[PDB]
Amino acid sequence: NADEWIDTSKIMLDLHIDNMSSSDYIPSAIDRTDLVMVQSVHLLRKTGGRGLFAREDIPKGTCIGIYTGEVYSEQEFEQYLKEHVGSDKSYAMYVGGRVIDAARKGNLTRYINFSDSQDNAEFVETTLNRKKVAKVITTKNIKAGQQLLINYNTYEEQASRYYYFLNPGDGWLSAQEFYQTYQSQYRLEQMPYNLEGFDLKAGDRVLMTQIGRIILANYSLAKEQELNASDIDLPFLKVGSDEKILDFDEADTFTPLMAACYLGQVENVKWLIEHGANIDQQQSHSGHCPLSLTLKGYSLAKDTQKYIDIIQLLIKNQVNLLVHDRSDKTFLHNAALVLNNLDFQSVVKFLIGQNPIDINEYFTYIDENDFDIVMHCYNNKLFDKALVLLAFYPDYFKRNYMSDNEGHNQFNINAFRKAIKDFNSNERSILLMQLRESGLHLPEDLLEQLG
Ligand SMILES: Nc1ncnc2c1ncn2[C@@H]1O[C@H](CSCC[C@H](N)C(=O)O)[C@@H](O)[C@H]1O
Ligand SMILES: [K+]
Repeated sequence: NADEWIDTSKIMLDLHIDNMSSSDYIPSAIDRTDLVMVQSVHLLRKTGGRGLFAREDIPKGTCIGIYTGEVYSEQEFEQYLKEHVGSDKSYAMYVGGRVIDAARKGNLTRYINFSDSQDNAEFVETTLNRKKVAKVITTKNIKAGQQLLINYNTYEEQASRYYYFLNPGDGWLSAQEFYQTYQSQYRLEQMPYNLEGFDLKAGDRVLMTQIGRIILANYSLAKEQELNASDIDLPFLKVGSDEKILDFDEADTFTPLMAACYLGQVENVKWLIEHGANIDQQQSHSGHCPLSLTLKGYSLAKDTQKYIDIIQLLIKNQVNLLVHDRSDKTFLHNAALVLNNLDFQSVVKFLIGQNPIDINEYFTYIDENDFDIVMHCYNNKLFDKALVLLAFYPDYFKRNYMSDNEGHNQFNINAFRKAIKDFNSNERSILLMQLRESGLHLPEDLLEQLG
């Protein structure tokens, strides 16, 4: 037997996997156990969650391994779920008409946690002994010690409503251990003003870096010499009433860039971005990021222009506009709600000017009500912003209602009808006027189906 030459006990000892029997670890020949390691994810400690981390720098496009597991046909797997109380699909990979369930048996790939806006790796179909399987390939350069994150390419309402928003920087250390490790970069300070956008009142104790203190004082980073860009994304660490640090799962931290965005410090935002701040960083519980926090600051401000400028900076630096809150609203969703008509138009114009490859990507994300951004505008009666979106992307109806996928087309017709179900005669005639506008070239039959 050839498996007698495979020592999975040593594989797991080398990877730091401590919650699998050796007879349940299923290696593949392309597994790069030299490049990765399994560790606890401190954020997930209350469920003993683990993750897969880079043991060294990994170049973009490197193969990590094969998603191994127990093999079922689709029918067999449904029968399994039906017969095994408490089993679920958390580890089930649907590929090639088969199901590869890594819930009980598998390899290192079973430890990669989820993100759809900060994934640095992806599942891709490959061939193995003439059958289709899933392999993991990095989609960005990974720095040693960062967690690998991957999009599961499925919808799970429980996921959007209960998962944490994981970052590549979320590791095995607690907030206490992180502070101890980098103590010389932190100083304890008292908040001198309220800051509801991060749930801080005047007088709260917070551990801050020099960069963070500069942001909170409203000083300019560019005027400072001897700034240590290493801790640019090291977080503000809140300190509890018992004078102990709040752990990562007890309170969201934030970065200097998050704060600069919320506060509208345009030049500081530019400086932070140019010095490598993760413009896609997300707070663990809330999901708030530079984009959402800029929108928040805009909602609470007399000077809205600096926030529009910050959104412009972010978009110029390839910020991920497909990030979404817990209701699966993307940035365009929520910006439709927060920005006035002129500013919403200006931001869509910025995005236009970045010349996105697939504009339709922005129009295929649906929120918890199954509304894409156009349906969303209409359901909130933002006729002007709906027209702005239609002018941005005239092909919207063509590509999402008259595609070659009749299932998708009908789902979208039904979702559009749902979005407008509460219109009165006046709103319906305004909508029909917009839709009959020459530029969309909507066929009469689709118009019938829409109203
Ligand atoms: N972003 C996230 N926040 C919280 N839990 C997550 C998560 N991403 C993945 N998970 C957990 O991990 C499961 C996928 S298997 C991923 C490995 C798992 N964390 C483990 O230690 O075995 C999900 O069903 C969910 O329970
Ligand atoms: K403010």
